[PDB]
Amino acid sequence: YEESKPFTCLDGTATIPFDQVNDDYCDCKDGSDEPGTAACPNGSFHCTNTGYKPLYILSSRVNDGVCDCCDGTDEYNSGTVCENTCR
Amino acid sequence: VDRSNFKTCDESSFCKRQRSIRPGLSPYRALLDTLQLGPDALTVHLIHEVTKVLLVLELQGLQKDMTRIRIDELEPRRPRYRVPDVLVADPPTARLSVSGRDDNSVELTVAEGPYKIILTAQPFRLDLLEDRSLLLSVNARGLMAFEHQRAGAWEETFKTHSDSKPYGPTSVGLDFSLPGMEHVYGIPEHADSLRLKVTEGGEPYRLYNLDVFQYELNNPMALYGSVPVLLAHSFHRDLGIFWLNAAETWVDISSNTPQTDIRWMSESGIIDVFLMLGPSVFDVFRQYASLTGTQALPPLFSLGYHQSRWNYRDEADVLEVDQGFDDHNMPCDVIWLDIEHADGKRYFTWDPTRFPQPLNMLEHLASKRRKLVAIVDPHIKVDSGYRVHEELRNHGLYVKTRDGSDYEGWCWPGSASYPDFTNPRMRAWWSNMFSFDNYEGSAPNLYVWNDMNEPSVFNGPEVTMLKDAVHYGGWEHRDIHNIYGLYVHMATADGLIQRSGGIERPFVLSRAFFSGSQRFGAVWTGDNTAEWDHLKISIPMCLSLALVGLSFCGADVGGFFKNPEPELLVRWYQMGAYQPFFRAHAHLDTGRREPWLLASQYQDAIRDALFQRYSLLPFWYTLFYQAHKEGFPVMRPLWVQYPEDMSTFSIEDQFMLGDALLIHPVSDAGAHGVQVYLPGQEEVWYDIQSYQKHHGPQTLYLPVTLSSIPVFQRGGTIVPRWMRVRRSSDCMKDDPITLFVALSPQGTAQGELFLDDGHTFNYQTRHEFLLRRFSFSGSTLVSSSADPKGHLETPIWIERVVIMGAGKPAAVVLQTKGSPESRLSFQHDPETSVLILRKPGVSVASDWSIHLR
Ligand SMILES: N[C@H]1C[C@](O)(CO)[C@@H](O)[C@H](O)[C@H]1O
Ligand SMILES: [Ca+2]
Ligand SMILES: [Ca+2]
Repeated sequence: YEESKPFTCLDGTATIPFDQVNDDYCDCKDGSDEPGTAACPNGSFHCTNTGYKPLYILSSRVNDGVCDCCDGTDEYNSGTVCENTCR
Repeated sequence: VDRSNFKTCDESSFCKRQRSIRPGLSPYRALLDTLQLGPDALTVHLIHEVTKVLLVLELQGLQKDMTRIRIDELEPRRPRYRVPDVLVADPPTARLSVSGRDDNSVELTVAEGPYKIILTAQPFRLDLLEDRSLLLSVNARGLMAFEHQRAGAWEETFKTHSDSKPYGPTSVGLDFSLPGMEHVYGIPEHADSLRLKVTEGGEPYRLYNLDVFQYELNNPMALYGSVPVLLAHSFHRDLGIFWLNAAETWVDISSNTPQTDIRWMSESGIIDVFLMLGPSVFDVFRQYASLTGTQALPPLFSLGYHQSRWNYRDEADVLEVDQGFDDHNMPCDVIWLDIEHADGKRYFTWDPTRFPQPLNMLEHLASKRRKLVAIVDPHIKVDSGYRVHEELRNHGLYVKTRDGSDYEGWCWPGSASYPDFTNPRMRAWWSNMFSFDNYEGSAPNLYVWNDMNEPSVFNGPEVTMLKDAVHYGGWEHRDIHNIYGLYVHMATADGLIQRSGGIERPFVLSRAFFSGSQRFGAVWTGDNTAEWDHLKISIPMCLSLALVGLSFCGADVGGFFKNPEPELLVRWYQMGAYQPFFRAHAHLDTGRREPWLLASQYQDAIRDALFQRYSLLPFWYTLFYQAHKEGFPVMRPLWVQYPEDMSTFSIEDQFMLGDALLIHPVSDAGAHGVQVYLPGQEEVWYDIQSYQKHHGPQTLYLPVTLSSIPVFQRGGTIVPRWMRVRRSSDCMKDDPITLFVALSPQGTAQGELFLDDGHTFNYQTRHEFLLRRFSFSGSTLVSSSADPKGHLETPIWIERVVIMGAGKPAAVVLQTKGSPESRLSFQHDPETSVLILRKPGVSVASDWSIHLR
């Protein structure tokens, strides 16, 4: 048997274990370890927006109860259900 | 300001009569044969030696170490006014006992001691003691005055205004002596220093709710609100005087082994005064709160940032302001609509061109999880097409003149009438008017601003209502003036509650106020000016309101009048960020000053101030919960935390939030630094930006830049924060908490945290809330319940702990019920002695402990 590797922040800086990616705690000073959560103050969340142009939003707007992406994927656990409106 | 519009004491005939009586031998005498010790009170007749008028003294000892003194005519021609609806309950009395007697003296004991009251018969005098320590004297300088109702003392004129005064001179007055007291505080509202000045060489402080256009600083003119409560502080004791009178009142303060004398003079009503005997100032807080109630728990959103001006012009403007906050990464909870949103200043309406679809506007704001505030003033345009005016006329709910016609004055919509808010029928009508069917276009995220409720009357004497206007029950306006605004505030707050079926907590801002206004929402200091000295005076003005129970206080950020220079606006945002009510507002003729309209360096410093305020919302919320339950002020003078440090007795360029944070905002243009007094023997303070520790007592010189807000955390405290700043407080209220632990020199710290749903009464009707205690001692941080009754379903968890003043541990261990023992990673900066514990991950509702090995 053979195992697996860790994650390094895109700003060099530090390298964290792979279970600390998207674990809802900010570990990289550039926010790069939490692309899918609201944990980092300087992170970004990527709206694929498959039916329109893609968009980046602030990490603070992930699961804030407000629909920021037209595809609605920034709200996945907030109690706000966002409809797809990229049309 | 135009001073000639407002009476001096010499121009107030009852103030002139009363103030001409100078300290000397009082002609009043107690008739000890009439003494009657009753179930609740001691009643004894008083006699004026010359005029033979007979008065009744009602003297009561009260639970919680208070005394109540009431004096009224024995056989009056007509009943005098006694202030209703201010006291939350009939105060529980304590039994009085005659424990000593003379031929000129009776000594009374409250219950079984140690408080005693000595009644001297000739001349009339009262002394209050703890055991044999003299606390307070009443009528010691013989200034008691009680003008009995007889069959400029009568018909009187000021400028062009006539007061028919059909009952003639009826004023009442009384003096109080405070041995050992050199510092007194309170009786807002005045644009003056926190420590009240002696009035001997000038005017007395005036308590009369008045609309003072472009009011000026450092003077005793009456402003919009009146709280007749004075606090006296010394190294040894704290006392409070509560003069329960709703009529125009003047207050003289004189010095004299050190002793301060206080004299109250009111135009009508009875003498009704509460003596709150401490001994600590927090005892005085508790004593006053038991009388007039506590600060209403604000809905969480109302502690965020409010963006306002006169006026946002239409729905598109409101939505553009909303979007500008998000486009510029600035949090904001509420956008305000001033008087131009209505149809020609007909309140409860909407301008059909500029606000044609208010429900849609409110829906767009709700989708951003923001709120709106609409102004509703108590003057009603005289207009037969205006349904509100028609119903109030047809039901006889307006204030009336002596000839029985409805009073008509001038205000924003021109000729206007004034509902009689002292009439409970009017308040019930007003409250029902806020239902979603009556107030068409309103929605659950619309709240209310009551302005001009002194009431302001543009063509009236001193810009208010005629003295001889007639209210419910036949009382004159001179009798009720200072609680008119309170009633508007009360009836509006009740309307927001009832429109929700009794579920939603209200938010109402009011300009005029009285004792008890803390129960109904927020107040602010009115129309200030965009100048550096008005920035400075917001601290002592709100501090004076905090000491008398009104914790939800603020001043217009940036100044109402004129255009602030960018550096002043930045400093005002930093100042306002650490004051309870945090609203930017501006006059019709000012330039637009939404915070993203400035150059980037000023924007960044304002954004940083907004981020700090939002991160501290769990802290502000808990302080307001403590205010709501105990009656303790949120914003505090330094002498409240350090009653024995005499060098703090006058400080007003610094304040504290609770017991944990000391604030010294920069309040001078071009400042290179500030001088920060850090008090407390063996006390340490942490610079919350640099984590640098400082020992008290000292005056620290702190260099500052544009973005500096000098804030220090006290050792021995724990401050909770939401480090994930979002666009509004609704977005944040389920986010994880970070705990900031400031270690005392003994390695200890404590703090509380209140949580609920953020906006309903479920905390009180269903006990749906959490009150946590966090305590650190040894090397162990422990979370326990501070109120077991409180249970709440919430996803909030502890994501981080920051400990200031700690060494590097060898290991960090977490234990919580229901979980295995867990190990936490950590970071330690040896230069600053700051320990960061990574992701504890524990629910905020769970008991847990973290141990540093
Ligand atoms: N002067 C009053 C009236 C006002 O000018 C418009 O209603 C408002 O903007 C002020 O804040 C208030 O104090
Ligand atoms: Ca992480
Ligand atoms: Ca979102």
